[PDB]
Amino acid sequence: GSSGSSGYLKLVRIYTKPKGQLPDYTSPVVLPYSRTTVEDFCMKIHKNLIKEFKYALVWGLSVKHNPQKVGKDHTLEDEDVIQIVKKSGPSSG
Repeated sequence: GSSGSSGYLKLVRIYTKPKGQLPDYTSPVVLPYSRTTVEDFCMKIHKNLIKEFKYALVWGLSVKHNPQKVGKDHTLEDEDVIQIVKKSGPSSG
């Protein structure tokens, strides 16, 4: 009944791909299944990343044809690589 204790709470790992650099495969991010989404990861790195986050390139079964452009409403899966890109333009102050 009244849920609350641990149980079917799975954990999915996401391999971030920092532009220019290679995607870390030893220091991935373990996100709670219950909550799995691009907008969910952006937070892990920064609480104001989603503001710059333009799109993400998922690489794996999650998508049929990769790389594939995804938004913040996209669902992340275990053992998946995501390349967080930051908008490119003139920023005032």
